[PDB]
Amino acid sequence: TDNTFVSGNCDVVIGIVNNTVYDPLQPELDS
Amino acid sequence: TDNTFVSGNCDVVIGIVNNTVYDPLQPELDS
Repeated sequence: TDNTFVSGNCDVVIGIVNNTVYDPLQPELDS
Repeated sequence: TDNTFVSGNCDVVIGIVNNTVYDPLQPELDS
C-alpha cells in the first residue's frame, strides 16, 4: 500500500492483473 | 493524514480553516 495508490475500480483499466497487495498494518493487528 | 503534512500551529497561517482530517489508522485500531 505504501508503494501504490488506490484509484477507481478494476473494470476500468485495460490489462489490469490480479495480485496480492501487502498491507503492513495487517500483521500489526496481532499486537 | 497521508495526503497532508503537519507543520506549525493554527495561529500562524492566514486564512486557515477548521475541518475533520480523517485518520485511516482509527478503524484499524478499533478493528
